[PDB]
Amino acid sequence: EVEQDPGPLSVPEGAIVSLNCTYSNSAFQYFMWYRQYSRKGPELLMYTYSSGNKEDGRFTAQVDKSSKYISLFIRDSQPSDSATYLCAMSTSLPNAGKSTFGDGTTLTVKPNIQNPDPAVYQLRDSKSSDKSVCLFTDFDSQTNVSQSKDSDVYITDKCVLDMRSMDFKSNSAVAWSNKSDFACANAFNNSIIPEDTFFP
Amino acid sequence: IQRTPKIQVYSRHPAENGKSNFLNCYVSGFHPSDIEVDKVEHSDLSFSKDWSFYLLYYTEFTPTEKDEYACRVNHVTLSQPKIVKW
Amino acid sequence: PLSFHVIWIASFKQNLVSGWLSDLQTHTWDSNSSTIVFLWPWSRGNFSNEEWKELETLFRIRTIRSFEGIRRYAHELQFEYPFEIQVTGGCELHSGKVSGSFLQLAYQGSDFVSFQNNSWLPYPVAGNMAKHFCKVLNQNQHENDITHNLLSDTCPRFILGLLDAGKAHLQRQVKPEAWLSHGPSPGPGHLQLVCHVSGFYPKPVWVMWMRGEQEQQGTQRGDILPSADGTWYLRATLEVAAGEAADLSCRVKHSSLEGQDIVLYWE
Amino acid sequence: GVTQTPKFRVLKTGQSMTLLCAQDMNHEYMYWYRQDPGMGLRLIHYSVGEGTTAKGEVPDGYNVSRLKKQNFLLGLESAAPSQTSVYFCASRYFLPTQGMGAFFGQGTRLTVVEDLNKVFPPEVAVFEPSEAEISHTQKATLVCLATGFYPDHVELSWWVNGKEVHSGVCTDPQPLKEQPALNDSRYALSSRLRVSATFWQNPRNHFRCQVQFYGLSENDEWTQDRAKPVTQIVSAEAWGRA
Ligand SMILES: *[C@@H]1O[C@H](CO[C@@H]2O[C@@H](C)[C@@H](O)[C@@H](O)[C@@H]2O)[C@@H](O[C@@H]2O[C@H](CO)[C@@H](O)[C@H](O)[C@H]2NC(C)=O)[C@H](O)[C@H]1NC(C)=O
Ligand SMILES: CCCCCCCC/C=C\CCCCCCCC(=O)O
Repeated sequence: EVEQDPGPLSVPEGAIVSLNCTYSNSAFQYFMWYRQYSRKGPELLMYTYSSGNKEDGRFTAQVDKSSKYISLFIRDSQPSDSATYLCAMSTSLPNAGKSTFGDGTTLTVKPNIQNPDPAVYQLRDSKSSDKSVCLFTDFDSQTNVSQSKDSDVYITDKCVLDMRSMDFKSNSAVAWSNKSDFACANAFNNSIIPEDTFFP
Repeated sequence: IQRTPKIQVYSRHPAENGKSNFLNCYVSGFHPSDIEVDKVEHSDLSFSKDWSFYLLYYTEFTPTEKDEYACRVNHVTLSQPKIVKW
Repeated sequence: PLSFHVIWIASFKQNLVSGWLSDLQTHTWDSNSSTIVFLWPWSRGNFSNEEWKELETLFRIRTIRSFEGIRRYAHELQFEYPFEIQVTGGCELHSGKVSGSFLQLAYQGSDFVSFQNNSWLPYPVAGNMAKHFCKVLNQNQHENDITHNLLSDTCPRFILGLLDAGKAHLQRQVKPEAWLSHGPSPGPGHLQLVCHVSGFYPKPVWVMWMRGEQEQQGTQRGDILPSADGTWYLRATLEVAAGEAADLSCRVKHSSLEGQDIVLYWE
Repeated sequence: GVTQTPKFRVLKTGQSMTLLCAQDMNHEYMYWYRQDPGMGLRLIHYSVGEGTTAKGEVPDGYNVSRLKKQNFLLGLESAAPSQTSVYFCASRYFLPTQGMGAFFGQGTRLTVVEDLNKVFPPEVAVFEPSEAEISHTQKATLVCLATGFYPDHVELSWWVNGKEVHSGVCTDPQPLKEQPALNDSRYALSSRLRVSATFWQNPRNHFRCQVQFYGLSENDEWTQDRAKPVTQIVSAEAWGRA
């Protein structure tokens, strides 16, 4: 069996991240770390044979056979590192080519917002000017969006977009409802939003 | 350098006339393994710690009083086939 | 001690592969169909069909890579035709316990390279082509990781199984047969007394010429000789003056006698 | 490398299906895994070479076929809701030389439902930048909203002046349940595209939000009033405003 820290992990950009698996079977000798991005397949990230460390760039894979403890370290974590990390292990040959997978750890690396400017905007449907959406955008990474306690009001998680050409990142969340009383001012009331959030 | 086969002929049981027996031939100590030896079966080709090869040859027979078979061997070190009796 | 090895004999272009438990062969490789041949039912031991196929497969590829990967480098290496490469690999047991493992390659009947730790090491004797041969092998380490796994984890698990599997074959006791004879005359007035111990198993044995209790030095032990039934044969000789002879006897000690030794008096 | 077909599929309970994995990498070993959200990979079946196959950790309800070296087929004998999962094919050499590790397909998202009437295509609407945002940040955010679709099988992309775009884009990694109180709840998904305010205020510029939906095949039987919820693209568009 392979027990892996369930997470999830949310770290700030620049942080050292430590990912770990524990196993019970001493026959394990081959140790694989896979990285899996959202809605895509596992990709081999690091592989090590038996006890020891292997350093590849910002990554160090580490295997401690006597403690039955393996670790993936990521230095200077970039937002691009946000993914699921799965560890896998094979026993000594003949091993049937088989490997056992930990259930993965999902890592989110919060990007540093250089110049924050939290605000909540209203957006109107390009077709029927009646439908309406609320956009909370340009807040800091330490800011957290909360789910709506109103089940007729939907609110999405924060998401990071990258205007690559302008060296610019931005957090944002969307809130919407086709309930009539709904208005942008009260959309994110269940969220601890900044005091200086711009409300037009 | 090369090594010359050591040849040892002998029998499985004490040789009594008219009793079924076995005739072994132990060819050892030679190198390289290109070697020929004299319906007979032999053993797979193995080698000792000093890297020299060895083989065993055998045949069921009956040791008579007018017969005395032999072990003929030729090697890349031998200028002439060496014949050993019993 | 107890040692299972797999040997390779390369000739230049035939190729031979066998697997031996000490002096006793237990595995044969079929040239034609690429298949491990069990010579005993318990030739297979702990492993299972699943695994065996997996290993057999691993042996096919690796041998090929090593074989073609020589006339590929035969010229670069000094190696001039004709020549023979010998490889022995395996592990041993010292009284029921894993007493280490080995893997040694030989060029022309003299040591060439050894596998130590996690890589290949030249024998200092074999000179500066041996040192080059390692530089080649050690170039890909993943190759060395696999070699290492087989020597230090596969093989030990295996031999233990085997041992247990054929405990009915080995561990068995076959009582020896003992008789006396003249040898070639060592000179006038003298004799060679010859003690014969044949068909005994296991291999360790004790044979000595005796004057009562007076263990006669000069007793001369011969080669332990094999037969196809796995038993052993052994001659112990003594040169004496003719008169000295009748006083003498032959004592044979073997595990199967359980304390009751064989004693043969010259008269 | 390693390819899987199909990429999405919907099944009525009891129906059958074959998944096909192919690799042109000359690999001896091939594998079928399933992965349930949050969890890792569990091996269903695997094959060590042409013509032979073996059971993994969770083989029940599935069968496999290693027809050539290249192909490894996975078959669902009789679909059950429990088999709703993502399936990954993998291959690797027998005795690799540059270390262990396997290559993976991009996955097959399969959903098993009790009724085909539970399938819906998305509705798509594009929402135009706030005048406030533009005047305050000198930037302009568009938002796309795909709503009321089931199952969770969509692919969303932005198209500006007829070219697909990636910079300035952010789509939700997972969809919301419109009615979390249901198991067969329909889904909602959102996405942002941010561009400079001067690029939005141009009436020559065309912004289109596209959602690829994967639903029923033509072979699936359909007896309901509403249009057959087949695989389709639903788009929404907007032009620049000065
Ligand atoms: C086959 O056997 C090896 C060793 O054989 C066993 O050794 C004893 C544990 C005993 O049970 C004997 O009957 C067997 O012959 C096994 O290696 C050991 O495995 C056990 C559990 O299987 C484990 O606790 C030990 O630590 C292992 N020790 C080793 C590796 O030396 C092994 O399990 C078997 N493996 C195969 C597939 O051959
Ligand atoms: C043909 C008999 C197969 C032997 C069965 C047991 C397998 C494990 C035993 C030890 C194997 C050690 C040999 C190492 C192989 C190295 C390959 C090579 O370089 O030639």
